[PDB]
Amino acid sequence: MIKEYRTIKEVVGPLMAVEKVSGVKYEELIEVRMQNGEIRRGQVLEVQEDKAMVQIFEGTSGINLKNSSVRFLGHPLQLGVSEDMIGRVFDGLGRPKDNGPEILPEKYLDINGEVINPIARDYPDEFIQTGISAIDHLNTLVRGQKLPVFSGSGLPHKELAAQIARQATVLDSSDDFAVVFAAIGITFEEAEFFMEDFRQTGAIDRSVMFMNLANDPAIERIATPRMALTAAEYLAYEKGMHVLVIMTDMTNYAEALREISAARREVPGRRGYPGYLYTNLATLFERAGRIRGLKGSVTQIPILTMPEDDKTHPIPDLTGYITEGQIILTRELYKSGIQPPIDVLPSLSRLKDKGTGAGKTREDHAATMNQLFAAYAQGKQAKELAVVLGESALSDIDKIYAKFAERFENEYVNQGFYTNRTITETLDLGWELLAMLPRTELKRIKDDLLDKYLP
Amino acid sequence: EYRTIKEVVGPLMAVEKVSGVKYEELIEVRMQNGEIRRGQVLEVQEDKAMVQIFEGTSGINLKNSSVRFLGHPLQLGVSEDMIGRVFDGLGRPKDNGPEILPEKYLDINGEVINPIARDYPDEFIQTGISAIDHLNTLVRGQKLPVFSGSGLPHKELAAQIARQATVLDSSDDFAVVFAAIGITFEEAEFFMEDFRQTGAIDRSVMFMNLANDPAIERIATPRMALTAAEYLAYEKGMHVLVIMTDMTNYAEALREISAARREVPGRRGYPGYLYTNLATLFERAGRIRGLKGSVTQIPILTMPEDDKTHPIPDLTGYITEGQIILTRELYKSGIQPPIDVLPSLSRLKDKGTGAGKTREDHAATMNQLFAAYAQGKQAKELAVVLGESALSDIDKIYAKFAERFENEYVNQGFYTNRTITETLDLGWELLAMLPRTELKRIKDDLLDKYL
Amino acid sequence: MQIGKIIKVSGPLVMAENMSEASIQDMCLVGDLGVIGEIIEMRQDVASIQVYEETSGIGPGEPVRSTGEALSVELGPGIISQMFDGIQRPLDTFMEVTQSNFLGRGVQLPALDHEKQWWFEATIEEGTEVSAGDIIGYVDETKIIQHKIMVPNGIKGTVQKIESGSFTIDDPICVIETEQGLKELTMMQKWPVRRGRPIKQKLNPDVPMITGQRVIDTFFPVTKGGAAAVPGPFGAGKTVVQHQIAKWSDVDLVVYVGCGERGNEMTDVVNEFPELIDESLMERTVLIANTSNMPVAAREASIYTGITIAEYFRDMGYDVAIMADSTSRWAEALREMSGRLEEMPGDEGYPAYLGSRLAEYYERSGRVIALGSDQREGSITAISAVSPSGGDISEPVTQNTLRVVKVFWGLDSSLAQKRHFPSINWIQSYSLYSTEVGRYMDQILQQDWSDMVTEGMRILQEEEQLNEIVRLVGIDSLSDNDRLTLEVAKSIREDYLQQNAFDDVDTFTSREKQFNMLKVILTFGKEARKALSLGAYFNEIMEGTVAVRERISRSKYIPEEELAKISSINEEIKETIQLIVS
Amino acid sequence: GMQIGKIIKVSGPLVMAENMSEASIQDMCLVGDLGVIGEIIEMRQDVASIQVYEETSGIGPGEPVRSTGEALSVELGPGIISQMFDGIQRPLDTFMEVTQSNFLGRGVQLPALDHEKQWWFEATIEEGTEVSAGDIIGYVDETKIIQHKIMVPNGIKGTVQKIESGSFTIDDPICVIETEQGLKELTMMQKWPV
Ligand SMILES: Nc1ncnc2c1ncn2[C@@H]1O[C@H](COP(=O)(O)OP(=O)(O)NP(=O)(O)O)[C@@H](O)[C@H]1O
Ligand SMILES: [Mg+2]
Repeated sequence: MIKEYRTIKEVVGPLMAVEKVSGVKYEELIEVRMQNGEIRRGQVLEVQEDKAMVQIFEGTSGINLKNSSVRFLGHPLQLGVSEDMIGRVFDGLGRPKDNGPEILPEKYLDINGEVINPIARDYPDEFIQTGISAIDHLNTLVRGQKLPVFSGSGLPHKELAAQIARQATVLDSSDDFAVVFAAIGITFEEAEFFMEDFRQTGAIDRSVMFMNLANDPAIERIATPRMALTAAEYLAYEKGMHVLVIMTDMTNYAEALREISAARREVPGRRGYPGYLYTNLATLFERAGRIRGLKGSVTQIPILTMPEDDKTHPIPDLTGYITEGQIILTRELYKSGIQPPIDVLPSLSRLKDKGTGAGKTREDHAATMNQLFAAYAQGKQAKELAVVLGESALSDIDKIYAKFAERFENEYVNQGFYTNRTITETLDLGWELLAMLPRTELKRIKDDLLDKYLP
Repeated sequence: EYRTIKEVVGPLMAVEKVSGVKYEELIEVRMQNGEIRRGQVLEVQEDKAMVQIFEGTSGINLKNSSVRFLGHPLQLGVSEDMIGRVFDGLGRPKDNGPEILPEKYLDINGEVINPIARDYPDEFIQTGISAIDHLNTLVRGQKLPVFSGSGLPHKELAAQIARQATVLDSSDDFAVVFAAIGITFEEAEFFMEDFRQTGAIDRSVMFMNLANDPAIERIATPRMALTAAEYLAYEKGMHVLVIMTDMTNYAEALREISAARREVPGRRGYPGYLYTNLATLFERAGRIRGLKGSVTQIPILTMPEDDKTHPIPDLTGYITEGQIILTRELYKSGIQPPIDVLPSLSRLKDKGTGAGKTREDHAATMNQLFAAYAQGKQAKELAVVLGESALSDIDKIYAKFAERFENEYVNQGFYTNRTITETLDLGWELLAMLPRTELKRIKDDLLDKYL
Repeated sequence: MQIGKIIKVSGPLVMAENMSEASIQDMCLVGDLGVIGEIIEMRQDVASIQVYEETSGIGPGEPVRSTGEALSVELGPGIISQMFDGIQRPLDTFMEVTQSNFLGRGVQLPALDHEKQWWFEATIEEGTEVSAGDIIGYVDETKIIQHKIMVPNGIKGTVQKIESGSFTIDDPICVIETEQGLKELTMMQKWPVRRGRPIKQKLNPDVPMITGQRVIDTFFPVTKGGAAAVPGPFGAGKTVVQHQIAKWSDVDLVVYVGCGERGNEMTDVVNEFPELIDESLMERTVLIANTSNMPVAAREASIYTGITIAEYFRDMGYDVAIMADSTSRWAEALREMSGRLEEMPGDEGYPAYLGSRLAEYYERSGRVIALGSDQREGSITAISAVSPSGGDISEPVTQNTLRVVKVFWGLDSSLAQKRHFPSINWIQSYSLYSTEVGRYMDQILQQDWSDMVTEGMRILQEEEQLNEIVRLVGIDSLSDNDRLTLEVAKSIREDYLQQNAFDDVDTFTSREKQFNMLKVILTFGKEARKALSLGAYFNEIMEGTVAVRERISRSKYIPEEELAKISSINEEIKETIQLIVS
Repeated sequence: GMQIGKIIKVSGPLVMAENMSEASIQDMCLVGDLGVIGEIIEMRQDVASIQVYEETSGIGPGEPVRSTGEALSVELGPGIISQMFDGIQRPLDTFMEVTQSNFLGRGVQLPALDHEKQWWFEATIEEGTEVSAGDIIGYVDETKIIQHKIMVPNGIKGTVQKIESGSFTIDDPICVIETEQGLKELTMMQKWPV
């Protein structure tokens, strides 16, 4: 027996209030039976005395309060998980979307998951070669990391994402990546782009997809990444796969939280965002990494568009305080024809040290990486002055640094979306750029290393 | 002993079925274990009062506790025996010396002085700091604040002023009333050791409020200290100098109580009534006609993020008679005290200077040094933009002047007490770098007398 | 004996009726699963409880038991070298008892090992009058830290019976004749995390900590018993700064509190620290971990359990450094509860008492005389991270912290992007300990260090002055004196300020090495300055000093065993430049 | 005229009093036993919300609120000239004399003008003359410079029945007028809201 009550008191926006109930628990999953027989899922946000306040994922459009009922199903929202999910397309709530069969869940998992004991974690240090110099060398990705892409509308984050899923691999191994794709409020054309590329490369047959699109209810999106991460954590730690998780666009996720936050009339934070935005986001992004003694992994590449291209906006700000770096795309580099248009200066990877070097990439990884940044930051400042005050307003050597920043952008960072460079090709190209400069400038590299590698 | 505690919300407490209770009236909590905690009424209603406990609220069992309404607010027991003694902001002793035999107990709010009763500040006060004494003179009965910042040495400056403050050719001595509002132990110990070390304590009364002391005590501190000062000044006839740091910590506590009562902030997050509150404090200073003594105030405040637009420095600036401003630009080049003369101002300097009070040449030199320093800084800029060569030889001198003026005149060190005469002499020495042709704001009468 | 009834559940905030027997701040077991909570409000018989665990699946009608006690820590042997969660549950033991890699709920677990045998050495004689803080004896907890058993606060009397032996932390090891009657003591005492442990006297911290990080030790030093903040935007290097101090500083003991941060960061420390030396590094280290996705309210609990553990070791006469990383999450946890309680916020949404909360924490840190006849000295140095939204430090958490600390290491995102590390803004940062530390350093090195440092900052400050005017017209038209100035500032920034944590050699610099590098840099500016005044040209000097300036630049890389290879640059400077004038 | 109510809440500058139905919005009032200045901002049934402009410290519920009967006003008459006032027209000189104190003591209430003083009022208008607001019925040489003309106050239309020169205080009847509401007495002073 399930608990059903025919006492809806209030339907306001996405929120429903049910009264005269008992046995209801915080976070319990609910189904609204509408007067016409339609079924809509929901979640208990608040439970007090004989009342419960629930959020409806599917909206509250067309409900008659008097004639509808609410079922309280006796548990939190769960995903029915199975290795048979592999190769299937689901909607935002985990229901089949592709006309295919089943599935008979091996088990049900609560989509909130559980926190990985920090004693139980393996520290992530296996270099993934994406084939993109601006990542592998300067903002290195390692298996088990969360490394987001900060972007902006009109920018090719989806092109970059697909490139990475397409070429990513660890070295000295034939391991592949299972991909969990979560679409959150994105358009058909965007979702179809990933679909088209996954079919072309055959990665479709090792992927699980959770699809909430721009026409799907917004509140559903609060559930969507959690379905996807529950699927990924299951695949990795319970079925031992290496999992790549790509969720886009996270900005839509945070917009949904605000909608509920506003509808509940909670105390607002910045811009109407709730005080728990940081915490909520961390309960997604910290579901990545590796566990001692288990052979799988979860590598997360969340994507967001920064509102107004403003990285100080709460979404990118807090997201940046949670994840392990970020790859930033800029409108300036994009218009200049640089692909991918990664702006390396504000980009970062926090897990690059233990994942690079002798026995992982090459012993000159970190020195050249640091050197390149120094020369690029300075060269970029010199290049811009020269655009304003003329080349004549530049020093003899700053003229060189400026030409360096042109070559760095045009040759090194700009490789194209179908170009897969080995780390060895990338490190070697790095040197060819550094050789543009006088030996005295290269303070970030020790004499031992210069003698050996510099032409 | 009402046994009627209805609610505890954080450090706030709701007390029921009480009568005759007043706003800001002191309370006692008798807990179930017998522990006593003190509090104050923050709000009072027909049937209930809201109180705040100072020690906070942890471990109190509501139904087994009782509250007593003391029947009075915070009051200061004044005596002439408080000189050379250290208290907390509530006026209890912190020095481990004998107990105070109070003449009487006074309310700490004070009163508005009828304007026609005020006397114009007459006397020069020798702080011993050239940057103040010469260019921004402090006069008996003035309210001259110091505007500082985080990581800026107002600590040292405050201690120096308190050691060196003196009136000239008076044998009459300054009582110094010192208030610390929400400052760290480390800062408070520095002040206490300094006063002890130099014997400055023998003239002083200290009210030492710490950062981990309750907010209510922190709001009480300045009022305790000003009541004591007004007692010494207008009852004992003493000349009192009141130094209060940090005033930003006091505004911080005001916010805390403001929220407790669910009041919506005015400008920049602070109570609407901040101006009344700050005005009320700072105007308790001056001379009164027909009364021997005087109170002089130097409130010290830190401007958050160095923002002079900030409500605290901005509202304070309207109330007080000028301001002395410290800057990190100066501090980082090692200028001690890092006082910027250009944005600093004393509004009553003229009343304290010239023949009979300092020396006849005071004003003229101040005006000249002020201009020559302005010109020097401009000359410095010119040097950068147009280069060594575009500089007039007269221009190079101004450059060197501004450099010496920061390095030798303004930079006297936190332990150097300069007489007004040394300051004046050093100014002349510095002005002597220029040609007579350039010292346009000094009468030739004075040029011939002092070089 | 009284059982509450949940009437409301909403996130980490639960309300239970029939609680009239309980007290504010009492710990509670909440619901059918008995999750750990705290009463924070009482309206009549109704407790508002904040839960230190997850509340999904809990609802009205379930029981509440109050334990009658406040959040406490267990202090005794078995504490060092362990990773605890926010409410002091040992994370290694949790994994083995619960048989999981994931974190469960409502599971009660003693902080320390109560079955472990320690050898207790009694060092007191029977019939000695004792009180709070007196060391009756000690256990060798690690090869380097000796765990001193002290008479708990509250107990005054005469040692009746004591002897050495093998015991658990439960066994009575001493009996004391008290006025209330005989009391027996174990090796463990309980302390409420929200009370500061009492002391005899607070002292002024006058001894500089060695961080080995050049920018800190030179320009913005922290003393032992001082309090510093590192406010910075994300990715600026707050975490890495704190790892460096945990690794290299000359404190006795390190308590690292990860408050609302990355899980990986904590696993980095447990794994890397045993492999390091200072004798293993983990053997002087305590770890509280409450990650970003663990329960919000446990963030506060962690800050408090850490400082309390720190104070406990302070009383023993040790020097303790406590890193809180980051205090913003703690404040943000307070912001979450405040919002859930529907309180009237202070600025930016934080509760109005935010400042007072911070001041309580920092005022607990500091150099002291601990209780007891021995009158031991112990220090607590607080190093805190602050994480202002968008890197804007007008925000309340940074602003309120700056008012109670004496060191500010402000990190700059612009310095991080060009990979200048540590990314400390030399213009904006300060240390109130700067003047006292200069004195201590002058005495130790037997050189004029104070003066070097003043000139260093003076040059950096001039660089700033210049760069303002320069960024619009400069360089082409600059005077030679000023061109030189920009070069000395550039040498400081690149040759001295910039230091990489991950380089084998550059990860740490001794004072002897810091002094030698800075001398070499200033000697250049001095000797070059004197040459310009003799008639030489900037261009002449620079072109003629290329080789020597490379040596200065690479001196950060010289091994500690070879400092002569640095101090010998000073002779080459003087000879080279003396030569160019002729 | 004066209206007395009872304080039911004290919260910082905010005071609430009940039984104020005879009071009006924007009225000035004296708050508490002490009598510090306040203004009625709001009214709900019989409950007035009052902004208090002096320290409310030590005021509690049960204490009176005395309503002035009017909004902020000035006394206008002989005795105004050469005086120094504050913003609400408190007479600074008189404060010193009556009070024998150097402070504007809180709760201390003093009329702006001297109501005890003698003035020679020279009548210049004749009996039986029709009058309206603004007409000069006489004057007083108030100072060595200025002549204070006594005008028929706003709201009065009529005929002058009785008027005589002589020495009066600013509170004495100096003229009788036949209005539509029967006879009315004029004095040398008028009140106006600021
Ligand atoms: N001193 C240093 N030496 C070398 N690399 C550094 C240093 N400081 C920071 N970095 C690099 O910058 C990254 C970010 O440093 P980190 O301490 O994690 O920033 P943070 O300010 O703590 N970010 P958050 O925790 O989001 O506020 C590190 O992974 C390093 O790659
Ligand atoms: Mg960090």
